[PDB]
Amino acid sequence: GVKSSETTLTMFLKEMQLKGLP
Repeated sequence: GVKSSETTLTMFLKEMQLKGLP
């Protein structure tokens, strides 16, 4: 995206992925 549609995306996925990796 263009940060305004990519940064927040990576931020939300970061949490979900961290809480759904094991």
